[PDB]
Amino acid sequence: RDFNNLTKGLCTINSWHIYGKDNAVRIGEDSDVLVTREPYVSCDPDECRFYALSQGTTIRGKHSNGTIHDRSQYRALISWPLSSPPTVYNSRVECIGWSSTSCHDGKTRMSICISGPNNNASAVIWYNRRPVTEINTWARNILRTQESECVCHNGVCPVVFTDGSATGPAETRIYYFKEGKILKWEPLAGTAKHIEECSCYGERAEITCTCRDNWQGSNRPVIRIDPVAMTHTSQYICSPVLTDNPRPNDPTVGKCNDPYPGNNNNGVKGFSYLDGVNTWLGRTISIASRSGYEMLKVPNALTDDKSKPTQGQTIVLNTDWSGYSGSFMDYWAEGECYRACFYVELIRGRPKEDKVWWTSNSIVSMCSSTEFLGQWDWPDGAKIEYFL
Amino acid sequence: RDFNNLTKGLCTINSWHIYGKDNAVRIGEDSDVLVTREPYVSCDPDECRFYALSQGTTIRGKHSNGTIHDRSQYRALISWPLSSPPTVYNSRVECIGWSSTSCHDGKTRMSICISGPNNNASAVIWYNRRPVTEINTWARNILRTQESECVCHNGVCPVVFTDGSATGPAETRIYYFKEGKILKWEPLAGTAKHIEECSCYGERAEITCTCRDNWQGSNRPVIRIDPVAMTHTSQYICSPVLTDNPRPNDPTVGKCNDPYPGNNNNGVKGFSYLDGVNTWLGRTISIASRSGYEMLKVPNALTDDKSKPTQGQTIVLNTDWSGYSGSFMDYWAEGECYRACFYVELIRGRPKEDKVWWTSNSIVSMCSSTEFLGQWDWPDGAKIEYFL
Amino acid sequence: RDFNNLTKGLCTINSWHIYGKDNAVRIGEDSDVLVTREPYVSCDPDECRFYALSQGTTIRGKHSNGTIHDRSQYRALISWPLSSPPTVYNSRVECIGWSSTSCHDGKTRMSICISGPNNNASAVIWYNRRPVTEINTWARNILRTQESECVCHNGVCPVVFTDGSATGPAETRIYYFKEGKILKWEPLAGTAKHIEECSCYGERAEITCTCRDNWQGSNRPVIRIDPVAMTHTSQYICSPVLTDNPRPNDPTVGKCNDPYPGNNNNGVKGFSYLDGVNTWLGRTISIASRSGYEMLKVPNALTDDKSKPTQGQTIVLNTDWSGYSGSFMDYWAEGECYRACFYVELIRGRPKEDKVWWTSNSIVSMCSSTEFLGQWDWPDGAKIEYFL
Amino acid sequence: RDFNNLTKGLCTINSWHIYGKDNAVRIGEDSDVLVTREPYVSCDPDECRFYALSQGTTIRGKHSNGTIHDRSQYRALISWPLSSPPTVYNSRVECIGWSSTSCHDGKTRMSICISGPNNNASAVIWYNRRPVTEINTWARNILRTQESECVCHNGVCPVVFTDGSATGPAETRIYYFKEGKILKWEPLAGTAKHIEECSCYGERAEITCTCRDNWQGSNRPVIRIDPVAMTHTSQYICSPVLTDNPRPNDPTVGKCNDPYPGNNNNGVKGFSYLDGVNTWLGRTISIASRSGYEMLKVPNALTDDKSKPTQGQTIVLNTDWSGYSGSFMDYWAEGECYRACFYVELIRGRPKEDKVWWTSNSIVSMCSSTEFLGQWDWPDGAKIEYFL
Ligand SMILES: *[C@@H]1O[C@H](CO)[C@@H](O[C@@H]2O[C@H](CO)[C@@H](O[C@@H]3O[C@H](CO[C@H]4O[C@H](CO[C@H]5O[C@H](CO)[C@@H](O)[C@H](O)[C@@H]5O)[C@@H](O)[C@H](O[C@H]5O[C@H](CO)[C@@H](O)[C@H](O)[C@@H]5O)[C@@H]4O)[C@@H](O)[C@H](O[C@H]4O[C@H](CO)[C@@H](O)[C@H](O)[C@@H]4O[C@H]4O[C@H](CO)[C@@H](O)[C@H](O)[C@@H]4O[C@H]4O[C@H](CO)[C@@H](O)[C@H](O)[C@@H]4O)[C@@H]3O)[C@H](O)[C@H]2NC(C)=O)[C@H](O)[C@H]1NC(C)=O
Ligand SMILES: *[C@@H]1O[C@H](CO)[C@@H](O[C@@H]2O[C@H](CO)[C@@H](O[C@@H]3O[C@H](CO[C@H]4O[C@H](CO[C@H]5O[C@H](CO)[C@@H](O)[C@H](O)[C@@H]5O)[C@@H](O)[C@H](O[C@H]5O[C@H](CO)[C@@H](O)[C@H](O)[C@@H]5O)[C@@H]4O)[C@@H](O)[C@H](O[C@H]4O[C@H](CO)[C@@H](O)[C@H](O)[C@@H]4O[C@H]4O[C@H](CO)[C@@H](O)[C@H](O)[C@@H]4O[C@H]4O[C@H](CO)[C@@H](O)[C@H](O)[C@@H]4O)[C@@H]3O)[C@H](O)[C@H]2NC(C)=O)[C@H](O)[C@H]1NC(C)=O
Ligand SMILES: *[C@@H]1O[C@H](CO)[C@@H](O[C@@H]2O[C@H](CO)[C@@H](O[C@@H]3O[C@H](CO[C@H]4O[C@H](CO[C@H]5O[C@H](CO)[C@@H](O)[C@H](O)[C@@H]5O)[C@@H](O)[C@H](O[C@H]5O[C@H](CO)[C@@H](O)[C@H](O)[C@@H]5O)[C@@H]4O)[C@@H](O)[C@H](O[C@H]4O[C@H](CO)[C@@H](O)[C@H](O)[C@@H]4O[C@H]4O[C@H](CO)[C@@H](O)[C@H](O)[C@@H]4O[C@H]4O[C@H](CO)[C@@H](O)[C@H](O)[C@@H]4O)[C@@H]3O)[C@H](O)[C@H]2NC(C)=O)[C@H](O)[C@H]1NC(C)=O
Ligand SMILES: *[C@@H]1O[C@H](CO)[C@@H](O[C@@H]2O[C@H](CO)[C@@H](O[C@@H]3O[C@H](CO[C@H]4O[C@H](CO[C@H]5O[C@H](CO)[C@@H](O)[C@H](O)[C@@H]5O)[C@@H](O)[C@H](O[C@H]5O[C@H](CO)[C@@H](O)[C@H](O)[C@@H]5O)[C@@H]4O)[C@@H](O)[C@H](O[C@H]4O[C@H](CO)[C@@H](O)[C@H](O)[C@@H]4O[C@H]4O[C@H](CO)[C@@H](O)[C@H](O)[C@@H]4O[C@H]4O[C@H](CO)[C@@H](O)[C@H](O)[C@@H]4O)[C@@H]3O)[C@H](O)[C@H]2NC(C)=O)[C@H](O)[C@H]1NC(C)=O
Ligand SMILES: CC(=O)N[C@H]1[C@H]([C@H](O)[C@H](O)CO)O[C@@](O)(C(=O)O)C[C@@H]1O
Ligand SMILES: CC(=O)N[C@H]1[C@H]([C@H](O)[C@H](O)CO)O[C@@](O)(C(=O)O)C[C@@H]1O
Ligand SMILES: CC(=O)N[C@H]1[C@H]([C@H](O)[C@H](O)CO)O[C@@](O)(C(=O)O)C[C@@H]1O
Ligand SMILES: [Ca+2]
Ligand SMILES: [Ca+2]
Ligand SMILES: [Ca+2]
Ligand SMILES: [Ca+2]
Ligand SMILES: [Ca+2]
Repeated sequence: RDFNNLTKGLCTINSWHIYGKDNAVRIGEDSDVLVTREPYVSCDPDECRFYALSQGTTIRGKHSNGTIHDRSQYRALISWPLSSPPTVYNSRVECIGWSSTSCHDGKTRMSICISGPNNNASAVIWYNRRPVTEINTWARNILRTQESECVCHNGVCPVVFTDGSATGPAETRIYYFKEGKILKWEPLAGTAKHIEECSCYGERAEITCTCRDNWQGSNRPVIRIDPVAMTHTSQYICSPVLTDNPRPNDPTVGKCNDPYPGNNNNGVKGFSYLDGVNTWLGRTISIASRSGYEMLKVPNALTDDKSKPTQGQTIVLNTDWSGYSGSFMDYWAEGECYRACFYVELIRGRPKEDKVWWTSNSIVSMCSSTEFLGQWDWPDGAKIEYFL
Repeated sequence: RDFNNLTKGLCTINSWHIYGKDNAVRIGEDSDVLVTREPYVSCDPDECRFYALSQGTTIRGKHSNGTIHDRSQYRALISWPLSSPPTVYNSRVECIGWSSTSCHDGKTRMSICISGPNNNASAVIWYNRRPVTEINTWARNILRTQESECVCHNGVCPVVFTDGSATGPAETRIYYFKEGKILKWEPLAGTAKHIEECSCYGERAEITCTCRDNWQGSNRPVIRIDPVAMTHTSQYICSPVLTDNPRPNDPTVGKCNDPYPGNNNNGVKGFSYLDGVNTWLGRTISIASRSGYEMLKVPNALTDDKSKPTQGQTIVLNTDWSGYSGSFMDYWAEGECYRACFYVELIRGRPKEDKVWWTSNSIVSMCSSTEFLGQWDWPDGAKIEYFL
Repeated sequence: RDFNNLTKGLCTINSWHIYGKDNAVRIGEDSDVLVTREPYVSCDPDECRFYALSQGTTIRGKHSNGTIHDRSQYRALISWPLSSPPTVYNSRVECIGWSSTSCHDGKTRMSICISGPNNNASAVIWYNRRPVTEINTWARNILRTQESECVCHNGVCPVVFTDGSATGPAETRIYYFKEGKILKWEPLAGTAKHIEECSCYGERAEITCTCRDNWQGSNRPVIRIDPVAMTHTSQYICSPVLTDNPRPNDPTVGKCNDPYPGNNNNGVKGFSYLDGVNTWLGRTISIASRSGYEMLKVPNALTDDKSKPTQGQTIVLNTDWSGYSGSFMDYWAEGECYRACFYVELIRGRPKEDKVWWTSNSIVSMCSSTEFLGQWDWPDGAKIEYFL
Repeated sequence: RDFNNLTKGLCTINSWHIYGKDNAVRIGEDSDVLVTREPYVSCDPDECRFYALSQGTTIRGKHSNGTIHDRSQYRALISWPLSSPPTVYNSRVECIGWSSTSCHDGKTRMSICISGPNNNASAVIWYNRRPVTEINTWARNILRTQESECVCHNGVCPVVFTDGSATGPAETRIYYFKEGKILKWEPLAGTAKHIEECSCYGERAEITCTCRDNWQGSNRPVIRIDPVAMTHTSQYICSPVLTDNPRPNDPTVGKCNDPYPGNNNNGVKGFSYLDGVNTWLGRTISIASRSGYEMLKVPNALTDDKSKPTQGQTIVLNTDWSGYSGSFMDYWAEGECYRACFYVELIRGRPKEDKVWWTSNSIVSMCSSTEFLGQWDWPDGAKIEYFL
């Protein structure tokens, strides 16, 4: 109808309730489920769906061997009905590639997929299911994007890309698209030293992205975008409650404008909702691997370098595998505020479970509740032994 | 369009004709059919569909092992086209959880799923396929609901929940929802001593629920709800024709305001249509197990403590497995009256058939006819031996 | 929109072109295809679909054993997209039963399914996907119907049923339905001595049905219905070109008002288009079994007891299995005339191919062309050996 | 709505970006994927889909044995969602046959399928999913058509057919259809000596077809059609950059009005976009077999007999199998010009990979970009060894 505008503030987050879960690996043990990774969730005005990068093979298929690799010509961004598994028969291909983002602007959806060799990748921006714009690699080193939904405001949908090193300074750009066409792009500015896989959400005409400093930071970089002025700023979450992985143990004081050191050249896509006292951080429980997942209420995490948790909720036990996590909200729901939501990628197989030759995942997602709900843990649920 | 109002009375029930049957277990022996239990049927203004709690695995899948358990993180309320089996590819997830109800109010559908550990479960109320309200456990002992459709009148959709003991007094509540929001809730009142899994239907602005007294009663408790005043009453079906299972043999006089004793701490979800002389009761044939199924015309069963059958119809032979049964009607059909319908869950596998490691079911359903139709029996139809 | 009226005459039939073919048995050798029999084709104003009586099991499934039997509680009328195979995932259940008919009246579709034991069957008439009317068996001996589409005119959709003996006089009735309700019914009248499985079509406000005299006739009985007056007549196709199976060899003179003798208590559903010189008859090539299939132009077959063929077209070689055949037309196509169409059921498995334990079929269908098209033969195409 | 008119010119082709890829063979190793060949892509005003000639069997199915053959009664034109594989459950049958074309005129789609024995084939023209016209073979020698989309302008959709010899002069005809009816047909005229499998596109009220001279030419014949005057001309691409396969090595001077000799009685469906300096040619890399695939910018190829490449893009490495290739464009996209697109059929199995008994393919397709994008190669990706 009309372009959606971020007119509401976030609802108060007092706990998280179960939103969706596809049990993909369990089901796929005996049904035609596509091998995936890098999933996320995104809503249209009339439906919310699961998204992920298929590996172009089923889990039981012989071609599942080798799916630990991230980039091949057989990957594609696919979407499917909320909480269903990504099957060969119900998956809809949005575009071809090994890195992506997607978001609905209120009128129609924009999907972006990047493909190519490491030194010659290119992004193609789709709008209303048609290719509209193409952007060639600018640093010739794995042009890559969010791996979770972008956000729009009055037709303008900003997207964060990075091209260049994963272990040193790189060239990050914020592109402002409208109807799949480039209105403008800026180089990253601010104090964030390295940006990758931004998880974003919007509220009151502002877009907040919590990203991954793969190079040096165990605290997460944050990019705040003004989609009207088409400008942005960057910093890190000040809080000592560190949320990347692997990471050192939490200190008593964090860092607001530099990566918190201790772990180099590695990380995991993650997210947060930064909203004063209504601030919640997601992170793996393990400081060593993508194991477990929890949400922590850390009032003023973004700006308070001594902020510590005041409440929490375990999502996945540290005795279960987790993975990527990102933000999304249903901007078309009823009510006076936007309900914060997130998903956690539950990776199965390689490298942690090497008895199988494949790597895939399933999805679990939650949304906030103003109630103080009882908690449960939500593991993938599949038995590797069954696949042997 | 507009909210549906229960303006009609029930059609005269002279017999039951076949409405739907999915042959899920038969078909699933060699196709991707999800393991389920606790099924039901519910209509939208333009379509009637099958519903059930998936176990998040196919029947032939290795994860079918252990599906005798009722509550896990892999269950979800799913719906699928009338008389099709619940397959991985045609099942639509309504919400995540291990106990549910769902009903269309004329404008859109409300679905409710409860999930959690036994001592910390929570219900999330979905409306128009979005989460709207959440209710935390109040007795910290398996918050649970109907396992069959709720009923609406002018936007108000009452739902019966129970939290606490399955073998002693518990805390039952009647919630009155409108557009997924709570208008009001009451504690159970009346003479029903224990309430579980209410089967409901509506006629002439009144909602009647036939439930399960798991603690002491072999006769069934009944809750009558006024969805306008948002009040209710409770009692038991007076009739000596006992309809829970297991149960003692039928006496000559029943009980109107106390559980009829003889069997404790067990039962099965069931239903009835209480409409004066146009009264029909469903029950398993066996007094020992979920075996067989029959419909009995017992004029004035609700209020006559000596009422006995005047007509009947066998649905499932006592040489075949049955299970849960509940009520539903198509409130959007043509005509001057509501046609009473019901489904019977035909459980296969554990515990009665232990040669297989799984537990699932198929569905059979009937609706009333004003004709006096010839009868047939409707078994699940699968051969366990084939799954060995 | 408005009820369709049979306002056009048939197009001139100069040959038959290929319309649809699903290759169900071939495909089903390695995919989830339902075992069926008694298929047909029927059109809605916006789509034409395949129909058949499922056996409630896939062909490769272990439950395919025994599917040679005609009536069980696991059968159902299902429809699916034109030329697709009837799979577990794309088949839509119209109703439950082991005998059926279905037709669209221009506004919505009426489907009828009969189920029950042999001595207590009942038909339930569905309209707009809801059960509306039920008819109990009147002769307590396998109440049965067309097994192909019915035809409507101004809302009135006549349907031919038979109850009683398959090897002696039976009770055939013509029911005139409108919106699923019975307007009127008549007993069969005229000279047809036994009626079963009528294949019907309509043109210029008249409905013509070519049926099966199972008891004595090798020539086919014909019922002509006036859907406005709601009256009918019956006779046999006069022509010596005999079209039932098994049958004696063709004589030089046929019979107009009595069954042509030679073969008792057996037959096969078949059809014809009786339109003066524009008359075509379908029949199996073999006089012994459901083998081969051909179309023969026999000018004035209905009324000329010496009529012989003037043109022909082989549909299935006598070295391939055939089966049932029936009529349908797309009453919603463009143009000034109705294009005659028909389907042939290609039965595979039992009894003719006993190396497999199942019985199923695939479908081939053609429609007329005013051109004189070259011919091809259209076999099922599956190799039984593959299923062993 | 209204018939589409070719009002735009082509966009400037500076490179090719990835548009769709289904990875059919990879996926089909362990899922119900239909065996196909002769694929293409075609757009409706609201969706773009993949098309191909199914072989009426899955790849893993036993009936895949023998699918190297081109014409059988089990083939059919099917379409399915962009970039999905052609599965038993998501494929839509357009018509029955072993040679086809299809195109949307802006209001609805016309599909054409030819079937029959070699000496008695016939084409049936479908419009709005109904059969409308039939054309009998005129030379009694494999009546055949494009194997890629036709193009329409103001309701008129020209289609090129050929009947007669594949190794000598044949009878090619250009039929001008409107709403599935024949407005007119012409015999081929011009200097093209043999025409087969035309790949066409339209721009500025002109339709250009690049075909296959199977008899003598290694350069490609070209047919330019005026869909308003309903007339055409034919010649060959003048350029020495030869694009059929097998072929001799490129000379320094080509031929404008005669086949370029060196290879007889063989070829492959191919295409080009002839637009002055904005001219691009597709061809296999190998001059011996359907191996590899590349796009070459050859300014004025059509009219310059000495034209050589000025730019290029590899699509498939010469170490990978290719196959047919053809043109299509989304005539309903936004913007001021038509974006040239094409697909390449990646054939797997027989005859080149004889360890398996089947022959199938997958699809890759690209569209032009005004950017100068980095390139990647796009192989089928399946491991034959897995199918053994
Ligand atoms: C049914 O469901 C409900 C709902 O879920 C269940 O209740 C939930 O229970 C969970 C688990 O207990 C709670 O989660 C934890 O929350 C605490 C925060 O709450 C405590 O602290 C608050 C703040 O206190 C300080 O400030 C306040 C405010 O000014 C001040 O008042 C106070 O005096 C003090 O100065 C308190 O307000 C709060 O009190 C309230 O609630 C109590 C119950 O929760 C109640 O008893 C009180 O009466 C009062 O009403 C409470 O005391 C989080 O701190 C905690 O997170 C830490 O712990 C988990 C392990 O449990 C760990 O994984 C987290 O990462 C985190 O700890 C790590 O990080 C810290 C920060 O750097 C670090 O300091 C720690 O050492 C630790 O670090 C190590 O681990 C990490 C991760 O591996 C690693 O990276 C580091 O390097 C290092 O190795 C939990 O989130 C929920 O809040 C609670 N929800 C609700 C609504 O109640 C209920 O239990 C269920 N019922 C049943 C029967 O099961
Ligand atoms: C073709 O299809 C048609 C349609 O389906 C088939 O016909 C149907 O046939 C079935 C089976 O026969 C019928 O079902 C039974 O119905 C009877 C009720 O009908 C009888 O009783 C009526 C009431 O009589 C008393 O009151 C009346 C009224 O004031 C008074 O007139 C009379 O004198 C007497 O005082 C009679 O009206 C009725 O008569 C009419 O119909 C006759 C045919 O049905 C006809 O002959 C007559 O001329 C007249 O027209 C008739 O006599 C039910 O009582 C019965 O249910 C009991 O039996 C089944 C086993 O069959 C059992 O499973 C049930 O649970 C129940 O019995 C248990 O519960 C009782 C109550 O507590 C208890 O007393 C019993 O001891 C027994 O208890 C034990 O078992 C249970 C369960 O395991 C356990 O929990 C207990 O602890 C204990 O162990 C059937 O429902 C249909 O009504 C009938 N339908 C129609 C339309 O006719 C036809 O047969 C088919 N054709 C063919 C060829 O197959
Ligand atoms: C490319 O495609 C085209 C299009 O399909 C192919 O051409 C088609 O070819 C087929 C096969 O040949 C034709 O089918 C047969 O048609 C004949 C009818 O046509 C003949 O007879 C006409 C009528 O003649 C009498 O009346 C006329 C009219 O007044 C009068 O003129 C004439 O003198 C005579 O008095 C002739 O008009 C007609 O002539 C025209 O066409 C000729 C070509 O067809 C051409 O040469 C002529 O110049 C002229 O232009 C022609 O002579 C059917 O009779 C025949 O059906 C019988 O035969 C098949 C076996 O072939 C059998 O299965 C049928 O059941 C039937 O025979 C049984 O039933 C009879 C009736 O009771 C009985 O008498 C027979 O003994 C036999 O009975 C036995 O078998 C049955 C079944 O098993 C059993 O039940 C009995 O008990 C008993 O055992 C075919 O249908 C098409 O018409 C023709 N189509 C067209 C448009 O041309 C072309 O061949 C293909 N090209 C290639 C290269 O392959
Ligand atoms: C990241 O991505 C980018 C984007 O894809 C990658 O860059 C691309 O790189 C590829 C591969 O190198 C390029 O493809 C080739 O393009 C050349 C054409 O370009 C050259 O020639 C131009 C024309 O020159 C003449 O005319 C001009 C104009 O008047 C005049 O200026 C000039 O002096 C001369 O007189 C030059 O303009 C052009 O220069 C520009 O670009 C250069 C880089 O490309 C740059 O260095 C310059 O500074 C300048 O900016 C350039 O020199 C094609 O000719 C070539 O195709 C031939 O070669 C391939 C094998 O590579 C072969 O398969 C083709 O079939 C073809 O060769 C066959 O056919 C010929 C014609 O008959 C024949 O002559 C050959 O002998 C050969 O024939 C044999 O093989 C065939 C097939 O098997 C067989 O049938 C025959 O019988 C026989 O056996 C390629 O298409 C892209 O253009 C380029 N794209 C862009 C935008 O730059 C980049 O590399 C990637 N980065 C990384 C790090 O990997
Ligand atoms: C485009 C791409 O290759 N993305 C990959 C990124 C990058 O390697 C890192 O961000 C370093 O830049 O991380 C992953 O490997 C990971 O950690 O699981 C997965 C993902 O596929
Ligand atoms: C929420 C829940 O666990 N419900 C379960 C109930 C309760 O156990 C009983 O009502 C006692 O409260 O009964 C079942 O076990 C049963 O009898 O088959 C199935 C169902 O899943
Ligand atoms: C309702 C029913 O049983 N119909 C069956 C009929 C009847 O047996 C005959 O018409 C005799 O009445 O014929 C079949 O067996 C047959 O010949 O293949 C199939 C069909 O299922
Ligand atoms: Ca399978
Ligand atoms: Ca890091
Ligand atoms: Ca009880
Ligand atoms: Ca007969
Ligand atoms: Ca050639």
